[PDB]
Amino acid sequence: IFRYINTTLWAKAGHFNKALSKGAKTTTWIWNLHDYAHDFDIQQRSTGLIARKVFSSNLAHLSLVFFWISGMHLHGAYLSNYDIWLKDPKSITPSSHLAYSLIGQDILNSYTSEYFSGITITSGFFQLYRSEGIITQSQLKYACATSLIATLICLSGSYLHMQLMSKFTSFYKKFQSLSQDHLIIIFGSRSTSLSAHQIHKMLPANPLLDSGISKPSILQVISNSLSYTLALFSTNLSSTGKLLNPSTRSVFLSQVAAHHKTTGVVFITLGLIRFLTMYKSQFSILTSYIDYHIVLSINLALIASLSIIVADHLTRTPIYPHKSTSYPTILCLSIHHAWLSGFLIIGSGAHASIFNLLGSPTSEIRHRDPIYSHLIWVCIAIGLHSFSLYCHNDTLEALGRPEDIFHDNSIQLKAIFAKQSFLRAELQPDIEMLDKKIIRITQELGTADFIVHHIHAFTIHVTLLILSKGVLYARNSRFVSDKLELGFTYPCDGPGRGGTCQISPWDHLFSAVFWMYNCLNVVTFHYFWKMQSDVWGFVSIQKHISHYSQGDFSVNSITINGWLRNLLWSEASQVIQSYALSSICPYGFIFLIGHFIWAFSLMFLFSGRAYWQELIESILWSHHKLKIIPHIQPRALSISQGRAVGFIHYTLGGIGSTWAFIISRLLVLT
Amino acid sequence: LIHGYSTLGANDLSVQSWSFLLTHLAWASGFMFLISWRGYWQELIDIILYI
Amino acid sequence: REAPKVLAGTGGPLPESFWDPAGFTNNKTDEELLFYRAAELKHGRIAMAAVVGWFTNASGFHYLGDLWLKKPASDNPIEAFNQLSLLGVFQMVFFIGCLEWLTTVPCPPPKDAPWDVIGMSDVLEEDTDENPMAEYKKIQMQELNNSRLAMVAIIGLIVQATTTG
Amino acid sequence: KIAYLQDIPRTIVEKDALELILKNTPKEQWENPPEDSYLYTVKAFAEMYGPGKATKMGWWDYYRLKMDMPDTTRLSSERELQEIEEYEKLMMSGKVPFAVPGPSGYFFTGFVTQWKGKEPFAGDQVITLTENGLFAKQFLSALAFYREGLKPWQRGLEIGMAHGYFLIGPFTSLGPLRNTPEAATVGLLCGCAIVGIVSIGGLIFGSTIKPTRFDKDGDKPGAGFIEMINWHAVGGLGGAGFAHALITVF
Amino acid sequence: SHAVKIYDTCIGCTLCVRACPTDVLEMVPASINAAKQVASSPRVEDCVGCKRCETACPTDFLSIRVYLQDNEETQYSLGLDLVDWS
Amino acid sequence: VVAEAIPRPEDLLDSPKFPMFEGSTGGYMSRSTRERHAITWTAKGQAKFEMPTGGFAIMNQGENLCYFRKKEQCIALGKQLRKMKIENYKIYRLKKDGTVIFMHPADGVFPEKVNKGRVQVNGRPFTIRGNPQQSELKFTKYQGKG
Ligand code: CLA
Ligand code: CLA
Ligand code: CLA
Ligand SMILES: CC1=C(/C=C/C(C)=C/C=C/C(C)=C/C=C/C=C(C)/C=C/C=C(C)/C=C/C2=C(C)CCCC2(C)C)C(C)(C)CCC1
Ligand code: SF4
Repeated sequence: IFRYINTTLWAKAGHFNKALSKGAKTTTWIWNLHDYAHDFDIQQRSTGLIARKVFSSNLAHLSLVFFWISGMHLHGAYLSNYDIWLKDPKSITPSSHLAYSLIGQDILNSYTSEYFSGITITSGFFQLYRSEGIITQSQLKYACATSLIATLICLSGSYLHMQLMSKFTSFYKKFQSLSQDHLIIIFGSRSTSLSAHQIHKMLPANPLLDSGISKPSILQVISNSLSYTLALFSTNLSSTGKLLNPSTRSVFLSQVAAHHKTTGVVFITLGLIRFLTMYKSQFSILTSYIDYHIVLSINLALIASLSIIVADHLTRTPIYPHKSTSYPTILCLSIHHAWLSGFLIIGSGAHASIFNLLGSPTSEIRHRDPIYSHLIWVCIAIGLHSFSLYCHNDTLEALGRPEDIFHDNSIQLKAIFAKQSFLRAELQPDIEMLDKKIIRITQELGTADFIVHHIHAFTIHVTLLILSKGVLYARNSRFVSDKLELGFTYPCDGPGRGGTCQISPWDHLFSAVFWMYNCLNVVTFHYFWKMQSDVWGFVSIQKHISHYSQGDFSVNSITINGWLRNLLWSEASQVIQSYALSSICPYGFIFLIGHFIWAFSLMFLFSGRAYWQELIESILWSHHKLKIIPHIQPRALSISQGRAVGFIHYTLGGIGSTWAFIISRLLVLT
Repeated sequence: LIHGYSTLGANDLSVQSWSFLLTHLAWASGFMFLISWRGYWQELIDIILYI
Repeated sequence: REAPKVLAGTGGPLPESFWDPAGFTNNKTDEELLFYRAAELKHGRIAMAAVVGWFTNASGFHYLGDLWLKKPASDNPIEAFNQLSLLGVFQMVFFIGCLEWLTTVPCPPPKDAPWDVIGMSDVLEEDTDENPMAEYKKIQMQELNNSRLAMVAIIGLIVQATTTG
Repeated sequence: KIAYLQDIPRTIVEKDALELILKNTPKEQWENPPEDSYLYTVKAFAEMYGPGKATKMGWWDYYRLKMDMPDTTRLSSERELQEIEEYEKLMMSGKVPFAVPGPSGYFFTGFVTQWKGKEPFAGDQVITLTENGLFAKQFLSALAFYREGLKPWQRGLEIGMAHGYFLIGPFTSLGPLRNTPEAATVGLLCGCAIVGIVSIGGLIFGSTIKPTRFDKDGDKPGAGFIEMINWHAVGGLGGAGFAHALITVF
Repeated sequence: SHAVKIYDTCIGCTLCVRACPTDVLEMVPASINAAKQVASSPRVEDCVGCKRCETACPTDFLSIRVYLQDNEETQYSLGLDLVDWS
Repeated sequence: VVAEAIPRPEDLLDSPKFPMFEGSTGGYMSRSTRERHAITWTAKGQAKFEMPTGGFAIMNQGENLCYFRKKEQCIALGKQLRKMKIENYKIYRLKKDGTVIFMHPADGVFPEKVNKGRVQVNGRPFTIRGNPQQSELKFTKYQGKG
């Protein structure tokens, strides 16, 4: 069985694809080898190998994630100031990340504690550890050990399943079994397990810390043995979320444990219900969507939506102790999950297109013109409406006519449904604050919030237009009637019919990545400006609030010039003037590098490969002149690869620019 | 330049700031004519013409 | 039954129980029975919207009427009708008058199915044999049974409001 | 009958599960199951293990076999197979089980709208409720542009009255002079200007495209359209003036 | 309409004919190659211009050359579907 | 070769030759186009195929007939049929007046198969580099068309 696991193919690069068997005649062979590496569908051998590869690769990636978790745990146990952060979280910035004293890189470590200098981490791992009752270094040691053991176990399982599974293997196709066991045993039987963990280790510990005994009598009280504290020790009646814990500025962990217990019960009951529930309508979906790419797209869309829900729920539904006051942590936790939501949504669209090209589509593709046409009209309507309210405000403010602009002190567009959406939270008529820092105050939504929400809707709709147009017009179109034979990813069909560049679903993803990036850059900026202007900030003992941006949002965000001046210029002073400043030197440098990479992408985005091919031939003349012949013949990047490289550099550079801009400012202000 | 027109009054640089933003919009608007190529839009125009 | 067969299998507690415990349909002609159904569905369709409108107004959502009266109108829908500005009521009557005119004279429903105000009969099948469709009779039951419930429900709301608050 | 489907031990697969497999699998595939089909594994094992063959297996081999066979719940029942066999029949017959999009999904309305039009290969004749229903057809036909028996000037007058009456509002309110004591004569002038501009556009259209669907027999081509556009301009003036008169008086 | 020209270097592959999506090309008998056949383009009025024929041609430089003429486009050379020019 | 009597698609509603196809919005746009292309073929079994205008279809055991706006769609369907070993398919262009023009297997033999009586149209008797320089033919019959 395992005697066929041989290294003889390690030296034979490109073995998996039969199109690469001719050998590396040109440099295009290298890029094709890298491109087809994970494309198990088109690789050689039967369908059973596809299942084995997919499952074992999933296990290998799971081992990789476990290794990353183990690295974070070891950094927290042996390369961090988590001790002093535990003792005083409101005066110590989290830091489990040092820099070596080479090339003066020592300037990157900054004062986080009197005994520690390092890079302020914004992953929120310290708050997670405190919410996980991790106090001693031994606990982090054993967490790291368990994560390393999990890495080894998952790696070994990925190794084994390449030969345990065979041609007869069918457990992956049993979707009823997968859904039932997943749902019940994981969402139900593991949620209650975490509820048990919290009830037996957090409530014995986190109340002890909040009770002021950071000593906890060392292990005499902290090491469990506290069955005289009661599970609902400090619920204080009320409703979950209406009253926060005054000490840690978060929801009481007893309520979180009850939530996990009840959610596990609900999931178990739903698994029991699924024995007899509503069906026979999603049944066409049931039979037509049993394929790798469709389920991958469905899961990607679902996980991305969950990621955006997490992004919006991690900030002003504070669960973690001492996390609402840690403003850089809140900002990072929102924005990182926002970006992941966007990226995984785009991936869902791509794999929907791939499923359409490999499998057979459903009924909705036959009236695709009305669908992707009313989508076009709605995109045009909300683009010519949302953005232009900004253009109108801008023009009339430049003209000196502020009474004719869309503002609160002018023609005002009230957010009617949001203002009547006091259902969410429904907190008492005041704010909450822990230590000179605002925990959460209700965002008073006005005209600017209305306009920016419509901008969000417009960008979302345009990205969805690109994605659905790629998906629905994958097999064929009025433009080209045999797009199915062209495959999933192709540069074009030729300069004929006026020009057929970028008709493939791959190119539709290529444009959709740009539009998703543009969509949630505005989301990032809206969050980053709104929180600073209207939520975060200092306090005055006379109940007066001094925010970080001093309420710039409601008065400046009504015009594009307001965004340019009060957000991208005034709030970029921290990152731009960050040279020789200990903590924020890398952020200024990375700001510069992000600008460089973003501009560098334009060389690939704007140019075609024929010019570069001719230039490469001109250079190859000089190489052949001096008897330097590369027998792997130099070829310029393929059209699809040029577009991919351009998109990757564009998004990476822009994301790095925002990343530095937000993080350096929040680190300086805090 | 950015302080030209704001929610505090206007200067004689208001035209300069407005043209600054307009030229930024013009510069970014030409990105789609350079990055996005014909076939996508031809399909889009076919859909609009269908409407 | 003969003529009541045109509205057969569409009422009663169970779908195929011609209730009529007053003889209101016997001796009546086919067109009269169809016209009686057209009255029933029209009452029920309005009753369904009436009940929904009652609840979205008795809970505190009377925006057009709070923004027109410049004050939060009373939650009691009967009392909120009085507070609603007379311009609003007259426009409300006119809009329904235009709709009632539109359906009757310019775009009349057929005479065999006088309740097809949207006119699905020209694209509907209603007589095929597929299971994942042709359940149009079932959805006719859900419209009628829900609407009949809404008719007695909205009267209960009005009677109780006008009497026991 | 087929050799390997007879006397198959219950331990390899149960009787009811095997019958469910045979029902789900198309009849032509029983003799030689394809590959990666549960019936293929059933054949590849029932021809090795049975009464006259190897009657025992290693525990791990039997464990792997039990995870290659169906678990009696992942197979469609008779009613589900009927659902598919009839849904596909509807779809191929040119009829669509009518569904309406909802909150990320669609509700089936339990209606069979015949989908393909009179010209089955025509893309724009696929009949929908909003364009080919009785109400939609009679509403479109009764519009001023389509109403039977209307002289071209009558269509123009009606359309113009509608446009002129409506166009006053966006200017007299939220306009540059919305707060001035007049604030409505400005709106009247702007609405009349919009009516005139669109009428000029219609005249351009009638002098360039020259639609001939309103011309009476033996007339200058496009004369009906030009008359309609001129009377649209007149009706726009009238409707704008009437809206302004109502605003000022009331 | 474009201009599709066939040159003497043709070796009778028939690949260009098979790759054409609008039946512009055809095989005619000849005596200038071992295959005794060369391509021809009798119906370039139907040539959309996809240049698949050029992709399929294996001669050192294409024996079939498609010259794009954008100021010449007809309804067939544009692949018009929603609109008729006849 | 004898051209068939392909009637105008607006006058052949409900024909027995039409394959069972789902029908989509991708079909030819009536009310704006009058030039239609028709492809006919004879099959042996009701094998499912894919329409060039979206949606799938099932052939008839006997004659088949389909209408399309563009010749490209007809040729795509012809290649799809020929992959299923279905020869003897003919593609016609229908003029607005109803004139039937026989297009694809023009001489009855597919263009990839050599047939006598054909002549190399648009043939040039030299290598592609043998074309004259554009600069040489200025203001002649071949001003920008060397
Ligand atoms: C800032 C640059 C910019 C701008 C303005 C646009 C604008 C647009 N893109 Mg686009 N795009 C860009 C960059 C840009 N793109 C880049 C860099 C890419 C990367 C490839 C793309 C990729 C892309 C794709 C892939 C798609 C779009 C789409 C759209 C359209 C949808 C939005 C809409 O209709 O709003 C309206 C347009 C506006 C510009 C809003 C403002 C309008 C002004 C302010 C009001 C009117 C002015 C007034 C009348 C003055 C008159 C003119 C004067 C001479 C008198 C729109 C035309 C989508 C589309 O067309 O679908 C509908 C689509 O599919 N874009
Ligand atoms: C669970 C997630 C998941 C999974 C399993 C897959 C799986 C697959 N995808 Mg996919 N995809 C995903 C998410 C996912 N994708 C997302 C989120 C997107 C949106 C961006 C896409 C977009 C996408 C496209 C457009 C295509 C695929 C393709 C494929 C297939 C082959 C991939 C391959 O060989 O690439 C090999 C792997 C690589 C080339 C990785 C190279 C590294 C990337 C490109 C750059 C990342 C830069 C890095 C983040 C920053 C560097 C740090 C810097 C500081 C230096 C395979 C089925 C391809 C296909 O043919 O499908 C059949 C294809 O054309 N996917
Ligand atoms: C506008 C009122 C209205 C009308 C015109 C109809 C009409 C019809 N119903 Mg009907 N129905 C209604 C309301 C109405 N329904 C309500 C509210 C209910 C719920 C109890 C029902 C329950 C019902 C069943 C269960 C069945 C019908 C059936 C029928 C059809 C047979 C004719 C018939 O029963 O008498 C038509 C004439 C009338 C209904 C006269 C209206 C009532 C008179 C005026 C006296 C009622 C006054 C009342 C006592 C006082 C008002 C206040 C009250 C709420 C307390 C016919 C199409 C049968 C059918 O078609 O099945 C195949 C059948 O089986 N109906
Ligand atoms: C919102 C709504 C809607 C819509 C509506 C509409 C669309 C309306 C319109 C309306 C309109 C749009 C109206 C109009 C009217 C008009 C008028 C009423 C006019 C009149 C005029 C006149 C009367 C004139 C006269 C004259 C002339 C003709 C000339 C000379 C002078 C004079 C003045 C004498 C719907 C249903 C969708 C739904 C919901 C609700
Ligand atoms: S592909 Fe080129 S070489 Fe081959 S037959 Fe066609 S024109 Fe001649």
